[PDB]
Amino acid sequence: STWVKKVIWYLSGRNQTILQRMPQTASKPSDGNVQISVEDAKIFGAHMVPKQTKLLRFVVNDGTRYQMCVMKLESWAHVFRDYSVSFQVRLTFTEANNQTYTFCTHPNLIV
Amino acid sequence: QCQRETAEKNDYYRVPHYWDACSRALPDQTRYKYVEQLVDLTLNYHYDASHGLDNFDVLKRINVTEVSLLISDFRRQNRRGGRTTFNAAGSLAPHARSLEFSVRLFAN
Amino acid sequence: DCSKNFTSPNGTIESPGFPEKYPHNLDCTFTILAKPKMEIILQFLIFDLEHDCKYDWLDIWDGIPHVGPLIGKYCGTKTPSELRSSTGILSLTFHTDMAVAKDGFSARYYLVHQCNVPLGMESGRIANEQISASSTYSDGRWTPQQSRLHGDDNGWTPNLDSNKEYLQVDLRFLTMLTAIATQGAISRETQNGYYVKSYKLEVSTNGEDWMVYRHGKNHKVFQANNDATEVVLNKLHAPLLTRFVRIRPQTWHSGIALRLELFGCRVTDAPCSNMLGMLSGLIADSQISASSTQEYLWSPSAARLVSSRSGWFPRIPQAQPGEEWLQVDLGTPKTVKGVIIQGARARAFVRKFKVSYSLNGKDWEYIQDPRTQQPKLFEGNMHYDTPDIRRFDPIPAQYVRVYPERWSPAGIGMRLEVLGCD
Amino acid sequence: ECCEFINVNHPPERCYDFKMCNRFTVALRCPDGEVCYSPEKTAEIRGIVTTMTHSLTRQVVHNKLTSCNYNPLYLEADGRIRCGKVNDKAQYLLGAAGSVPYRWINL
Ligand SMILES: *[C@@H]1O[C@H](CO)[C@@H](O)[C@H](O)[C@H]1NC(C)=O
Ligand SMILES: *[C@@H]1O[C@H](CO)[C@@H](O)[C@H](O)[C@H]1NC(C)=O
Ligand SMILES: [Ca+2]
Repeated sequence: STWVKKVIWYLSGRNQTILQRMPQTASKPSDGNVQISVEDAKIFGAHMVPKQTKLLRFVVNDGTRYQMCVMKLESWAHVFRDYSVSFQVRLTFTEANNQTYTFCTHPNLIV
Repeated sequence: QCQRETAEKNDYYRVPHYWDACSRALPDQTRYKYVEQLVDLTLNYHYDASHGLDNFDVLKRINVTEVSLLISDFRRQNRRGGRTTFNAAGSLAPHARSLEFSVRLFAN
Repeated sequence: DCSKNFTSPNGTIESPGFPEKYPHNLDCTFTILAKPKMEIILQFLIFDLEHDCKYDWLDIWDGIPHVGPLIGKYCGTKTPSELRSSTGILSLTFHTDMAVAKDGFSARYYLVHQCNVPLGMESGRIANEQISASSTYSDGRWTPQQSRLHGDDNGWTPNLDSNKEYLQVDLRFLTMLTAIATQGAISRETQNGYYVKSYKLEVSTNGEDWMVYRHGKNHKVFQANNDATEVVLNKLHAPLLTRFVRIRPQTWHSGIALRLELFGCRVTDAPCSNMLGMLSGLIADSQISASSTQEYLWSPSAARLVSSRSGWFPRIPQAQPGEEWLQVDLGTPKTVKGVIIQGARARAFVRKFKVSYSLNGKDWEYIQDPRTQQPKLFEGNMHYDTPDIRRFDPIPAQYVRVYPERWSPAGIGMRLEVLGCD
Repeated sequence: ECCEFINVNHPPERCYDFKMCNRFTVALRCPDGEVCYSPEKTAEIRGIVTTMTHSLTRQVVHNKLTSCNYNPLYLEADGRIRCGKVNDKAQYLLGAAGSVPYRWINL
């Protein structure tokens, strides 16, 4: 079966060591001299499309009123010729039709 | 720190973005604990999209509160890791606010 | 709803229900939109709103509301003085609270239609609401409102003769000044008196920040009346563009006395230049674009000349000379005649720049100077607030870009408006 | 005038706007229409309005003291609003939030 083989392909990369190590090294205070092995970088290069973008909507209730807002997620991956890997994200919030100041753009959170 | 006694001067005037400009910075452990969740979930979503999954169960779980707090914190001071491993920057504007960050891992 | 739109040669306006009390929780807005080259004159005839006010108010905008400059917020029982505009759009906004109302307002609107015509200090064209000062003396016999040049009455004096005390007048619309005329004042009741010997001019577009007139590197001190008997007038070597004007004395022979006159012009009274609407808001927010921005979340409203709190900056303040540009699409083919350029508030300004245009996309013509040697370069501002106007041969276009080439060491930063015609 | 009457014996439920008119009196937009109210305990206006503060949409709070550019605002016990400061006790603020209540919706 072709689709079976495509599922096998998809699940083969899932558990990759980079996809575990990244969120740790993104959270530690320093940990800059992280080593990653060349073969792991190679198999990372095999699995990521250089672009993705998504919109998702959500609703917030300000007491009696309701307000609808669009989150945009856009993300990129790359592999340098020196086998370095790079991943980046940009995440934005906006009113579902543009507005000057709204609960989604300015929650004024108490902290 | 904020220019507190220049912004706070009067009861009946505040420069816009005042509250987000001088609300207190997050405890640093909390900051890392939120960043770890966000990097994890967005990397999962990217791999799954790279293979054409819809992946809605993952996208459901990004907490808008926590990202908004990080946007504020990286606006007060955009932060950088330990050839520097990491970068994060906030941005804030009337119609929108945003977060941008990157993680890099090195062959050497 | 109540948000009636008007364009007709003569008419009337009022809050819903007149002379009856206006409803609660209104948020009405009204627009007067003039034909080209036609003045708007607006005169109020009743004003009584219950109360800088906090509950109910009338705003007036020199443009679309929340886009054009605010003319004023008006409230209580002082009838807003008659106002005249050439910018072509004048909008009113009426806010009411949930709970209290009074007789409201009614007004009437009309239309009609060198550079040394008096603005109208003597002729009441500056109403008593437009004049103010730092303080009065205790006696109330030298108040600001009497500063009419040929008023056979005492001049102004503040509580102390000193160099910080000031007189201020608000010319509600952008207006161009050519000369300042002065008289001293003997007291009519007691034949001793006061007169100014020298004084300084402070000018602003916005009133929150200022520029003090200079001629050469030194600040100017003007020379003034020898005694209170006769008029003196002093003429500016090139016209200033201003909204607020403030006179500060510097040396008084025996007390401070000011009677004053303001000579000038409208910018609309060059041959055919009208502002196409960066200031008034008629260039919508989608029509302004730039090569780069100081952050990803740019807001194009920063470009406007007097309605923007802070100006544009490129992504890097020290960009490559002539690499960055700012563009407007005028939305229709138009004659362009000139532009007005201003600094941005870092506090920085553009010093030399060039202009380029096309009737269509993917094309760029250069507005070369008449001589064959090189493309025309225009001298810009010398200060972050005071605008400067530059004029060139008739150029039909629809896309216009401005390219900086020299800037204040704090980087490129700018605000802009374009003078067009048909 | 803002009141000539009192229309109430206890604070009406689920109301949605307020304005104080005398110093001694406060009146409310409520589902049934407006009510004018007074507590004899002259401090209680603050408690009453605080107990109603959940309803007030961000624009209604911005119409008051509107120079405060949508930033949170505070109640003195005598009823006058001022701009709140970032240090102020979180109870006595309107327009602040403890969290953004949110629900993803499918596309
Ligand atoms: C979002 O985060 C806040 C604090 O960070 C927490 O109290 C809340 O339960 C979280 N909600 C979700 C859905 O994760
Ligand atoms: C409009 O009003 C002006 C006011 O001076 C008057 O001169 C003019 O005749 C009026 N025109 C009409 C058509 O009423
Ligand atoms: Ca009212």
